[PDB]
Amino acid sequence: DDPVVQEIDVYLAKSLAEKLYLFQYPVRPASMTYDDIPHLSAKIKPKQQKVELEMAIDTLNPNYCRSKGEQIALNVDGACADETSTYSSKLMDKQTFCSSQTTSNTSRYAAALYRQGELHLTPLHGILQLRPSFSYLDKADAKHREREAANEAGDSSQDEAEDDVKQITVRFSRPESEQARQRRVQSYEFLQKKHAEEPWVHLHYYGLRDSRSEHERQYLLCPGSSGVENTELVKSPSEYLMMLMPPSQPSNVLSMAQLRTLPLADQIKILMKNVKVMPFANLMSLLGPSIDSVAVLRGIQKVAMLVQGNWVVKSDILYPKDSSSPHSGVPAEVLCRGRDFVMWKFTQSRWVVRKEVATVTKLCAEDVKDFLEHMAVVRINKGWEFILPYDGEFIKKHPDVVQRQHMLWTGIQAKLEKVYNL
Amino acid sequence: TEFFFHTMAGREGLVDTAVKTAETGYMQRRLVKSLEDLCSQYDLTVRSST
Amino acid sequence: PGTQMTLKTFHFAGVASMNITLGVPRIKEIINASKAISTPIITAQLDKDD
Amino acid sequence: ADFDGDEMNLHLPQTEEAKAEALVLMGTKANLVTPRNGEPLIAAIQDFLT
Amino acid sequence: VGASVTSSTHEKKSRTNMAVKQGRFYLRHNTLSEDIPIVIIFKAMGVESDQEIVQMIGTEEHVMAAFGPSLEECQKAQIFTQMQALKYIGNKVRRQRM
Amino acid sequence: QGDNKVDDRDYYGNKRLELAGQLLSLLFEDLFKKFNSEMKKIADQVIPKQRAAQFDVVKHMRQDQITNGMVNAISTGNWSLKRFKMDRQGVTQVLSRLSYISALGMMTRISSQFEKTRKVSGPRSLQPSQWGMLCPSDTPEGEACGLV
DNA sequence: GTGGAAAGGACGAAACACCGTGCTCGCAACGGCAGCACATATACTAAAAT
DNA sequence: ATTTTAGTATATGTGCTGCCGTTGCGAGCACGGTGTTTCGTCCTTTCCAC
RNA sequence: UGCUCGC
Ligand SMILES: Nc1nc2c(ncn2[C@@H]2O[C@H](COP(=O)(O)OP(=O)(O)OP(=O)(O)O)[C@@H](O)[C@H]2O)c(=O)[nH]1
Ligand SMILES: Nc1ncnc2c1ncn2[C@@H]1O[C@H](COP(=O)(O)OP(=O)(O)OP(=O)(O)O)C[C@H]1O
Ligand SMILES: [Mg+2]
Repeated sequence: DDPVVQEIDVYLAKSLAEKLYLFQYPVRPASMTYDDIPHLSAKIKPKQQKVELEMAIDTLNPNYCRSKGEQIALNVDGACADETSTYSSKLMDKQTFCSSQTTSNTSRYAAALYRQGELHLTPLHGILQLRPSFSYLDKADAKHREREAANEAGDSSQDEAEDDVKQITVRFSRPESEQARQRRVQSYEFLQKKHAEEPWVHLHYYGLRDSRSEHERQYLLCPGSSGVENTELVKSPSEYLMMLMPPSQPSNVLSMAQLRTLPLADQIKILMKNVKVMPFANLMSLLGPSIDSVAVLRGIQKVAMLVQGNWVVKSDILYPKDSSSPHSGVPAEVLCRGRDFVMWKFTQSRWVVRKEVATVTKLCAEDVKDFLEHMAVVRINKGWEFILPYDGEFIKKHPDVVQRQHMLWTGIQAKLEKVYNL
Repeated sequence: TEFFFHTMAGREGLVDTAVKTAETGYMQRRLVKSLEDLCSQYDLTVRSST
Repeated sequence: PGTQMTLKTFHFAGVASMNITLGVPRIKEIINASKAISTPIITAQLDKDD
Repeated sequence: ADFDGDEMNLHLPQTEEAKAEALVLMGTKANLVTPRNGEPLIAAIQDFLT
Repeated sequence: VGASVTSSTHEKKSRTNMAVKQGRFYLRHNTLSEDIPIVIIFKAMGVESDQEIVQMIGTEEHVMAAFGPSLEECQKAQIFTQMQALKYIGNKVRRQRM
Repeated sequence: QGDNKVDDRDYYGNKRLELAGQLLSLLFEDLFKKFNSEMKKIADQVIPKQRAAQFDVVKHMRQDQITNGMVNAISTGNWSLKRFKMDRQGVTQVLSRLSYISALGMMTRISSQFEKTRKVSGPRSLQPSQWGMLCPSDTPEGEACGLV
């Protein structure tokens, strides 16, 4: 699936980055538009964007009830007050559309203008949903309340001058508890008052049919060459994945990745502690081909010994100086001596008798069994055999390491003959 | 799957018996408390306590 | 027999439908003499049954 | 009973009249059949039928 | 066949239910004296146009046929703005014992 | 309201398991809130009228409150959280030392919210959702069949 | 090594009412036969128009 | 004076908030019992001075 | 009072 056709370019424009708004009418289908509806004004605020459109609707059309219009006009306003009237005439002529804010940040939204072979993107400063507001009914209810108050006052034809002098009811500015102060701050009335504190800005309306629309429509484009290598947007896929997914911040506890994050010496030590028997090629494969063989060899020479061409972890590594036998409680030095004797017997001969080791080392059956299971398997009619076969390739490749391990085993054999009186 | 279905059937039977025990206990209590008054007289007529 | 009754199912009485309460719930509804019972059944005979 | 750990009670009457009434009315030989339908309950069981 | 939702936060757990007892949906909560129609709550929560409410409920013919009685019951009353619906709800609110 | 696609309560995909950690967290939160309220009350009662000897909480920080609360809640097994209005019973049970298998099986027990007192026979059934999660055969034979 | 006075810590003790402040929840566990409020339907009866 | 409409008057008939039930007998065990919140009497122990 | 059991 190759990109056969339609290799469209993408351009970016910053001319209307702060002046582009998206108005969507959730109650008006796309078929009917407001192009023919003459608009009158638009109130708006720069901060805390909430636009209120004030448009005009016809009356002589058959789809308008003049009687109900007169009724609603008499209900919302007074008889002939006209000082603050929601409608200039005696009919419902103006309609109010109020905007609700969809989201706070609109950086991820963009308007795309498509031309032949190009697509121009322009960021959106804000997105608002315009719905028909019902605000004249609130003023109608307030006027009905004041008319009820007037009717209450008019119970008598002539009202005597009431001695309703306003006694000084200056209330204490009580120190408000922090909880009650937070409740007042989080109250809806406080938020509405804070929103109303910002002054309104009046704007005129220019329809799509206006020449100014087609005049300013060209600002969504940008002057630039067809082929230009962008200086930015050059990060690798790994860097992009790290950007869009930022991080939050037994002895086999550490995993393979946590192992590879550790230095090479720690990796070799942990691997020899976990497996305790492994060839050199397997260690090179596990650590990785990007690591030099000499460094791995130097690291394994400090935590392992050579037995029949294979590598067996040292006794002190498995048993620290403060550890003890989980089965008998003997000190770790005796366990190290016994394991060294077992490894020496394995270097001398491939077959090791469990009873002979138990007699020489004077240890219990479970400790000898644990020592043998770490590096041997049970072969019927033959005793215990080393789990890995004789690896002569590593011996032929590194004779100096073989000689070093041979003299080390000679020293260990001298120590064992001194201790156990072999 | 067959073992799970068999265990489902067994548990259904167990809960059925568990409900049946208490339900029939209450029914037996009511029936005996209502019917304990009748007795066969010597004139071959079954009469109540009154 | 209430304890002996298993409260079985699938006993549609030959019509393979019209789930009717039978068993301990049925005996309870009978002995309670309730005016309104669950799943009432009325059997009507026809003059021309053929 | 099924002899799988069931505990049973054993009462001793303290009156000659009660003892005689128990032996006569509640005698095992005199209650070989249930009053429900007259069927004999005290009969052969497993390892006796086989 | 009604609905129930036990909204539980770190502070309060409130189980609010919705019923169709009379072909129309009533919302029941422990903080309300009487269950109120769902359309009144819709009008109280900001959305006042009935067309938007119907679009939010669904555009299927059977959905509108089922939701018709609720719209009719809402239009029977004079609740058409957010303030009127909030006042109607507050009338159904009882103080937590002074 | 059309096709009877009524959701079932016994579906374990809608079930949640609270371990000892969450219960102990709620209990410690309640006890700490009670301790803070008691300390605030002691402060309000002592500081404004006692003497020029300044009041300090150290002379009134009772250490037996949280200890006694934890001990009682763990021993008696009844948990009464007024801040959450939760009144639970039988949360803690005496570990059965009849055998090793007894304790090992009782350690992995799970009780139901139904808190058996009546014949529900709706959660007592073996739902197919228990596959791989809960043992189908292991259940106490008796009145607690299906809810433990 | 000693003492006369000072504080404080512990154990009775009396006013008030199991929770420091006055708040505050959820859930019904499922039928099922009494009911009591309302509501309201209809007809009987009597006042009014022709 | 008589037929038609208005009221009232009770009865009846469909709800909706109450109270009442939910097998049996057996055997163990753990825990906690009403208390507690502040006031005051008593006793003792130890900050400096001798 | 709670709970685990025994049929
Ligand atoms: N929390 C708790 N309540 C108990 C205990 N024993 C009895 N009760 C309560 O006391 C009621 C039963 O009392 P009984 O068990 O007859 O008391 P009792 O055995 O006669 O008491 P004694 O005469 O001292 O043997 C129950 O309603 C329980 O609420 C117990 O060990 N712990
Ligand atoms: N709640 C109880 N009420 C009355 N009797 C009980 C109760 N629990 C146990 N029993 C006694 O135990 C007996 C129940 O055994 P039953 O149900 O017939 O065999 P079972 O327990 O199913 O054995 P299988 O599972 O068939 O091997 C009958 C009854 O006398
Ligand atoms: Mg048995």
